[PDB]
Amino acid sequence: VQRLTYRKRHSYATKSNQTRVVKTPGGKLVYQYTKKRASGPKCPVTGKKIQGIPHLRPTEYKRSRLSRNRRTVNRPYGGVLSGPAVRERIIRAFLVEEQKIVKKVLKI
Amino acid sequence: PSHKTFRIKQKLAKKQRQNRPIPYWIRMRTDNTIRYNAKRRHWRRTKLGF
Amino acid sequence: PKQIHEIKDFLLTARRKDARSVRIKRTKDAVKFKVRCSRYLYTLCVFDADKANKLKQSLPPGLSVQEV
Amino acid sequence: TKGTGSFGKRRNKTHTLCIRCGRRSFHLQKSTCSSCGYPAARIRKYNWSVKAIRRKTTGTGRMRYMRHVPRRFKSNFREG
Amino acid sequence: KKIKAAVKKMYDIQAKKVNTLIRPDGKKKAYVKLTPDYDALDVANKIGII
Amino acid sequence: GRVIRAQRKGAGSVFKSHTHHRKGPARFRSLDFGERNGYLKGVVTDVIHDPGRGAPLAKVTFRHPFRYKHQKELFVAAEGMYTGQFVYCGRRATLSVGNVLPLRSVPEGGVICNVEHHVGDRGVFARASGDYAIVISHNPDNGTSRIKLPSGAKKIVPSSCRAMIGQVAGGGRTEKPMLKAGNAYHKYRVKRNSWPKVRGVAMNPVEHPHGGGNHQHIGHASTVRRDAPPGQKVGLIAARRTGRLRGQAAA
RNA sequence: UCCCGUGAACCAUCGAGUCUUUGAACGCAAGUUGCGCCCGAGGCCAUCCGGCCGAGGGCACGCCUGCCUGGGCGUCACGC
RNA sequence: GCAAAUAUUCAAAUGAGAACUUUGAAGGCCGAAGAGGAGAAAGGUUCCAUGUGAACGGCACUUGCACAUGGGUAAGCCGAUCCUAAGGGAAGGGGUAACCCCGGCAGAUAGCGCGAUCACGCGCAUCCCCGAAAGGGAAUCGGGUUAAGAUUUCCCGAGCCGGGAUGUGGCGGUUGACGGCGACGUUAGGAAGUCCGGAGACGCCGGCGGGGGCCUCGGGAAGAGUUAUCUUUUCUGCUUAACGGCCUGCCAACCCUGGAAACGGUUCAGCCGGAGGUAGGGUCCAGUGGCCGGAAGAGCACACGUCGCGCGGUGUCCGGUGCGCCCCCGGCGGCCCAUGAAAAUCCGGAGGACCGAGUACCGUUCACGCCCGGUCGUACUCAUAACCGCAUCAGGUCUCCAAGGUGAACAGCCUCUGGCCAAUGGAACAAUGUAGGCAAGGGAAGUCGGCAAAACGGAUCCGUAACUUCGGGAAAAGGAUUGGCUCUGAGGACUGACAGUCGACUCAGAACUGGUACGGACAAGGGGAAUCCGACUGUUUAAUUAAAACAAAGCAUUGCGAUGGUCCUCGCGGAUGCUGACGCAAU
RNA sequence: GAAAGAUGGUGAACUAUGCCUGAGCGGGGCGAAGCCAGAGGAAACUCUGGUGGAGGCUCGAAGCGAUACUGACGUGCAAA
RNA sequence: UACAGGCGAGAGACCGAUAGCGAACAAGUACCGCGAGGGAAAGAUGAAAAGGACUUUGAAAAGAGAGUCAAAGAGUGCUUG
Ligand SMILES: [Mg+2]
Ligand SMILES: [Mg+2]
Ligand SMILES: [Mg+2]
Ligand SMILES: [Mg+2]
Ligand SMILES: [Mg+2]
Ligand SMILES: [Mg+2]
Ligand SMILES: [Mg+2]
Ligand SMILES: [Mg+2]
Ligand SMILES: [Mg+2]
Ligand SMILES: [Mg+2]
Ligand SMILES: [Mg+2]
Ligand SMILES: [Mg+2]
Ligand SMILES: [Mg+2]
Ligand SMILES: [Mg+2]
Ligand SMILES: [Mg+2]
Ligand SMILES: [Mg+2]
Ligand SMILES: [Mg+2]
Ligand SMILES: [Mg+2]
Ligand SMILES: [Mg+2]
Ligand SMILES: [Mg+2]
Ligand SMILES: [Mg+2]
Ligand SMILES: [Mg+2]
Ligand SMILES: [Mg+2]
Ligand SMILES: [Mg+2]
Ligand SMILES: [Mg+2]
Ligand SMILES: [Mg+2]
Ligand SMILES: [Mg+2]
Ligand SMILES: [Mg+2]
Ligand SMILES: [Mg+2]
Ligand SMILES: [Mg+2]
Ligand SMILES: [Mg+2]
Ligand SMILES: [Mg+2]
Ligand SMILES: [Mg+2]
Ligand SMILES: [Mg+2]
Ligand SMILES: [Mg+2]
Ligand SMILES: [Mg+2]
Ligand SMILES: [Mg+2]
Ligand SMILES: [Mg+2]
Ligand SMILES: [Mg+2]
Ligand SMILES: [Mg+2]
Ligand SMILES: [Mg+2]
Ligand SMILES: [Mg+2]
Ligand SMILES: [Mg+2]
Ligand SMILES: [Mg+2]
Ligand SMILES: [Mg+2]
Ligand SMILES: [Mg+2]
Ligand SMILES: [Mg+2]
Ligand SMILES: [Mg+2]
Ligand SMILES: [Mg+2]
Ligand SMILES: [Mg+2]
Ligand SMILES: [Mg+2]
Ligand SMILES: [Mg+2]
Ligand SMILES: [Mg+2]
Ligand SMILES: [Mg+2]
Ligand SMILES: [Mg+2]
Ligand SMILES: [Mg+2]
Ligand SMILES: [Mg+2]
Ligand SMILES: [Mg+2]
Ligand SMILES: [Mg+2]
Ligand SMILES: [Mg+2]
Ligand SMILES: [Mg+2]
Ligand SMILES: [Mg+2]
Ligand SMILES: [Mg+2]
Ligand SMILES: [Mg+2]
Ligand SMILES: [Mg+2]
Ligand SMILES: [Mg+2]
Ligand SMILES: [Mg+2]
Ligand SMILES: [Mg+2]
Repeated sequence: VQRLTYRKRHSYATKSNQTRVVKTPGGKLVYQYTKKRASGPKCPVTGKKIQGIPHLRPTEYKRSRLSRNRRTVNRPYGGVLSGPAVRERIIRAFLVEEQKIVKKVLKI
Repeated sequence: PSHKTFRIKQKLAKKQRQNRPIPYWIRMRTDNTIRYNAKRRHWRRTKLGF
Repeated sequence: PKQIHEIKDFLLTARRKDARSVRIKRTKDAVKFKVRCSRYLYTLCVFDADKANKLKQSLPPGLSVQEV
Repeated sequence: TKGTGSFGKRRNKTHTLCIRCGRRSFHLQKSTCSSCGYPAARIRKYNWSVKAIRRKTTGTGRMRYMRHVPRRFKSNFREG
Repeated sequence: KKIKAAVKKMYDIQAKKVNTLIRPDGKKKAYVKLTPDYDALDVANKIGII
Repeated sequence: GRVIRAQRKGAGSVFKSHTHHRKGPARFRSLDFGERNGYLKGVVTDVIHDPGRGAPLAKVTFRHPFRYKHQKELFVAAEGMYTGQFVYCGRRATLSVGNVLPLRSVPEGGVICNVEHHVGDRGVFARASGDYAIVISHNPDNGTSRIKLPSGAKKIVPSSCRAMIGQVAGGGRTEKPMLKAGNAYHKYRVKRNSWPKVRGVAMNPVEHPHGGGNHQHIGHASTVRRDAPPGQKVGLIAARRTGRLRGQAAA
């Protein structure tokens, strides 16, 4: 059944010391080390996930390592604000500006 | 330990070069009084303290 | 670790600088043409031996061909 | 308990080697040598231990440079 | 780096790769791999090791 | 004898405040031309729990007066404040809960919190949960006002001292029994090392004036004078009276 | 080869030299041969008549004399 | 005196000499929360080969963790190194007879940073260094190789990261690309000061679901074991890494149409809906999921045949199952007078100053191609002999992996992989011991005292008093049952009130049966009536005291509104205080 | 030949307490809020059966400790 | 005028290896303690190594003969003993 062993000299079971059991061509079972999970990007306005972007460990998003279509969403404020938050900001920007005149209409 | 510093590795190396019996010809020199190495060390009997 | 799908572009990529070799692994049911480039090892799997022989000849003389 | 059970728990070094004097007297947390007083510029020595003084005064090492001053004083420090 | 340079000035050869270790007794040892142009055995003969 | 527990606290060592998880100081924003002569509009963004404190904290985001950047302040939340609220600070601000106005702008009887004492000290009074002050009177020939503090005392403070309208949120907290040594333990873990407490009568004479004896008792009056040396001033310091409070003295 | 001479020597003596890493210890540190910056003889190509690897060598603090650069209606003169 | 940790025996080899070395056979043990395989600390050569007179290995030794002579630790990818935590040091200044002591006290604070150079401009805000081989974090996998190094440092193959350059091709100019109603998609798709957001980045508990590894069932081919009798039988193995594409798209989240009561959708639990449900159709997300490439050329197992890291051949399958175990993940729920790091680093956006061609120049986060990757550690033990305890000491010392049976069970007991039989031997079996049993009749008479021992003990059904803070007491007390064998019924899935096929598990019931045995070893409460103290949980005199002592919730008193109270300091100054009466301080 | 007294230094590798950052703790018993269904009721609400999984609750594995034998040992395996 | 340090001398009614400095010697050494610190023991063959070839017993260490020496019974911790 072949008990396993760590392959680094880090010997404690912290979150950084994550292992996966794999069966190699040599008939062996070994540990392999894995990433620790990251939450993905979030919209501050509603807290919800940002769509269209993978959930990776922050250096894994570097320009040299991930293609630009996986890093961006094609809308204003894209990948920073979700779609509904953009729609709300547009209407509020428009309406409040339209309210600025109708208060200035009162200046008589 | 396996993790050591270069400075500790350097001193441990010198301690090894000093655990050797004296050359036989030293015993033949004129007006000689050295009988044996009076400073030999064994890892299980005397610790280096460093 | 990067498979080619067509004889057309495989010829173009076996016709490159730093294409070091071409390996020919005759297998069951198929033949594999692997070209050793700088960054990647490209592979075609050919299914007609007639198209297999046709591919071999177009491999440009000089490009080290191994038969195993 | 104290004694044999408690002596089994020596695993952490209070002192290590000192760069200035070479003795295992550098207190890591306090970051000062208990023997020579490093990193204090002046050297730690007391008159209430004359024996500790004579273990480390001039002449107990090489005197790489001051060995030759007596010879240079005779001949009134001639420069060729 | 300097090991690579010095092996080209002396012995007029090329090192593909140099691996080093500081031996347990204090000296450094360098494993020099020759680029596949030169022949290590012929280099060994021209100085005398084998 | 030896240095007693009350004397050991002034050295700091293990008696310092436990503030690793705290969220920063809670106060007004530095008083400026905007707040002296008009009003500055802020939006509340979060209501957050501050470890070691019963009052919740409100993150208010203002827009900077003369720099192109935000200014992110942190208030002691008044009961009623909510995220998305626009709070207003200044001299011409309306009398609404959560607004910060100077006391010259507050009618007598108003309830106020986080009141300054010197103009610009950014809040010293009525800051614990469910606490408030009341404006009693104005004196316009001095620029000063009289307020009642939570303790009942009546302090004269300038008419420019700022305060937040309402009361500090989180009130009623101390009415709940704790029931457990464990609950007291978690309360003080995030405040300071003052719990539990060993009674001095249960100590030895070497470490406390009350210590020792074949029965646990004090043996001397427990009221000590105001001018007693440190290490001697333990018990009821400079007490004017003792015993159960009845009648007028309970008032 | 050092023996009727530039000439032996674990010789004496001292003027010419060398003097690793440190240490008051000085680029920042130090249970680290860890982490910067600057100059630069020498060599290579040209993405300039510049850039690339350089042998070596600098860069601590306080202070004095001089100097250079600069600040303030502190005191002025002269203007605008 | 050499007595804990179950245990040795037979042949042969070797040798001067064998109970103690070596090989083979047998008998046993650890029994995987191990006497197995690997590390952190600590040690420092104990590692490996060859040899060896003495000493040493509390008997012995041909032997060794001893002695002597040699050999052995290989990295752009593992670490350190970088960042900050609690905290430490610190320049000007303050104190000091001086050694020294003070870091927010605010000083042209150290460093200036960025665009520029062909010079100037802008901005300067809470600011330097150190501090983690378990926190945060650029990048690697599989197969081989030694007497001793490597699982990933060496060899073979295949990749990746960072920096530096530079070229070919491509892409855009409606100056700075297209498609989709949309969620969003396409591996290209201007941007300066300035500003903004996200990841990094976080507690404990509960259950539910998913993936990987393992275990478990049946079938097929290969080899072996048993074979007087049986047994289509029992055993062993039947493999596929990073990395690159394509598919798939969990549970959530999200989009579009539409308009819900006779309310519906839904979980183990919740919960959801005119602030838009059900429905219908899409997007995105995770993956340790599937296919191909890597890659069968590797590895393994067989069977052959040949002198010398030869060579040749056969194969490397098929379903199924889960309140199973390990790791990880998703998404809900609960708890808090407790709300459970920071920074480095990386990504995204707002704005748009300034910029170019179409004999062609301005570009470009695309593809391919070119170069380079420094320093130090790396052997070995990690403990009933390599660490500490004066020792090769029954002590102490932080972790990771974890098979079968019985069973609720990482209990105890037996077994496989792997590891051992190392604890000086021989003879005999007195007293007295020590450790472990059993004892007729009686049953605490013993004794200060039921000390010690015995009795009880699992599970299913039934039944359970006083008293009570109504939550308990309670497993109160008191009863009955329990093996094996042969049956019977119930409880399901999928596929096309049915038919077919499949299916691992639980519970009820009956007859038969035995020398009345059956939780058959193991494991595993004795119970009741009361008095005193302490409410409870918690803690305590390390090595004679575990308590009725301490603490505690609850109750009460005292001081203090900051120019304050309590306290520390030689002084400067500091703690409470990132605080302010629902607070701090003293009882 | 003291018990002491003083001056100046060295220790938190054991232990005490605070703070930071990590790791760990089977299988069972009891069954609180919330929630569903049925039944009773003018109402207020009650009753019955499930569901759910609270708690400085409970038997207990590892870990952590140390009551009793006032067992062994007491020139010990061991200064516990 | 002072002068337990430094260097360079010269002396003595001093000590004679348990004495004299702690140290006549690889002595502030070995060794101990986390540390500040603590801190030993240990001189003499012979005039000259001439330090015992060779034979024999023994696995060896060694023994018995022998050899050197004025002497080994002065035989490498060896004057006396
Ligand atoms: Mg884990
Ligand atoms: Mg995208
Ligand atoms: Mg030891
Ligand atoms: Mg003690
Ligand atoms: Mg410890
Ligand atoms: Mg310490
Ligand atoms: Mg290296
Ligand atoms: Mg406390
Ligand atoms: Mg109290
Ligand atoms: Mg108390
Ligand atoms: Mg007491
Ligand atoms: Mg007193
Ligand atoms: Mg008393
Ligand atoms: Mg008493
Ligand atoms: Mg009295
Ligand atoms: Mg005897
Ligand atoms: Mg005995
Ligand atoms: Mg485990
Ligand atoms: Mg060995
Ligand atoms: Mg022996
Ligand atoms: Mg650092
Ligand atoms: Mg680290
Ligand atoms: Mg780490
Ligand atoms: Mg390689
Ligand atoms: Mg396009
Ligand atoms: Mg964040
Ligand atoms: Mg963390
Ligand atoms: Mg839907
Ligand atoms: Mg995958
Ligand atoms: Mg594949
Ligand atoms: Mg676990
Ligand atoms: Mg939750
Ligand atoms: Mg290694
Ligand atoms: Mg290793
Ligand atoms: Mg082990
Ligand atoms: Mg010791
Ligand atoms: Mg079972
Ligand atoms: Mg078990
Ligand atoms: Mg009887
Ligand atoms: Mg009795
Ligand atoms: Mg009696
Ligand atoms: Mg009697
Ligand atoms: Mg009696
Ligand atoms: Mg008993
Ligand atoms: Mg009872
Ligand atoms: Mg049944
Ligand atoms: Mg009690
Ligand atoms: Mg005791
Ligand atoms: Mg006791
Ligand atoms: Mg008490
Ligand atoms: Mg104060
Ligand atoms: Mg005396
Ligand atoms: Mg006195
Ligand atoms: Mg400690
Ligand atoms: Mg410690
Ligand atoms: Mg901790
Ligand atoms: Mg409990
Ligand atoms: Mg319990
Ligand atoms: Mg006990
Ligand atoms: Mg015990
Ligand atoms: Mg006893
Ligand atoms: Mg005895
Ligand atoms: Mg002497
Ligand atoms: Mg002496
Ligand atoms: Mg004689
Ligand atoms: Mg004699
Ligand atoms: Mg004589
Ligand atoms: Mg004699």
